[PDB]
Amino acid sequence: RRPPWDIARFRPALRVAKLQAPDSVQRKDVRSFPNFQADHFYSENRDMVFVMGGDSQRSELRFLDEWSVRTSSTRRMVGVLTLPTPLRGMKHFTWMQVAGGSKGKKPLLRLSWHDKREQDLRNTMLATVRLNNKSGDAGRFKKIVLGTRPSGRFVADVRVERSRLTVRLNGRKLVDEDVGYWTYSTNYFKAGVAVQEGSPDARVVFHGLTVS
Ligand SMILES: O=C(O)[C@H]1O[C@@H](O[C@H]2[C@H](O)[C@H](O)[C@H](O[C@H]3[C@H](O)[C@H](O)[C@H](O[C@H]4[C@H](O)[C@H](O)[C@H](O[C@H]5[C@H](O)[C@H](O)[C@H](O)O[C@@H]5C(=O)O)O[C@@H]4C(=O)O)O[C@@H]3C(=O)O)O[C@@H]2C(=O)O)[C@@H](O)[C@@H](O)[C@@H]1O
Repeated sequence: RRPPWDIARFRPALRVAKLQAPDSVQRKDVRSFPNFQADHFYSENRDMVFVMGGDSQRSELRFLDEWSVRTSSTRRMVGVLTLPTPLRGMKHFTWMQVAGGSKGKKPLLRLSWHDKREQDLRNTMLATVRLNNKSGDAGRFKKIVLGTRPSGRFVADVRVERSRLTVRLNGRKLVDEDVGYWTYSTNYFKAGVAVQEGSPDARVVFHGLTVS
């Protein structure tokens, strides 16, 4: 295992993100990558690997650029990645998002993996598009099934511009939504592993990741 920063094709994305993980694992969000590796963030097989367990706990890049949905310049994140079979006890983790930041509060989008959902689906991937930024019973969502977890790599490609949000998975446009009601100006991408519910370690393996 070696520092991810050793793999040059990860450097452009590393230069415009910081790595968030729990307070127990890191004093400060990581901003300097050369030489850095830990159990939660390392490179094996030339890939950049995030590993975290515990509900709410994350090992996730937080991209520093912040924008509104109305933006004329595309914001886009594309990842080539593998979700290895999760361990029994791992229920729900998020491997890409559009975070709503300080004004939005809640994520506009989460791309997540789930042991079980009903919409009876097992081992299934979800895009959740928030219809408002509200908590608990008051929140409204569009939940878009993304299908079964690929057993090997796949490509996820998230875009927003001019109030349109899309997500392509291996080229197929599975999410295509007007997000103009989401007026907040503090959105930004993240990628990695953020565990919603699960005690065992989840691991998310990136073969490439670029933002633009
Ligand atoms: O299945 C279900 O149970 C339901 O899921 C519902 O989606 C929920 C999720 O399950 C998660 O609870 C999700 O949690 C969000 C949380 O609501 C915030 O939006 C949070 O935002 C954190 C940011 O990502 C970022 O880390 C930010 O960093 C600050 C921080 O102060 C930090 O210390 C650092 O130093 O500096 C930064 C910064 O850089 O700005 O903190 C934000 C924070 O509030 O802590 O992100 C989590 C997350 O994991 O994404 O919320 C969603 C949701 O939509 O509410 C929903 O799908 C529902 O249908 C299901 O039934």
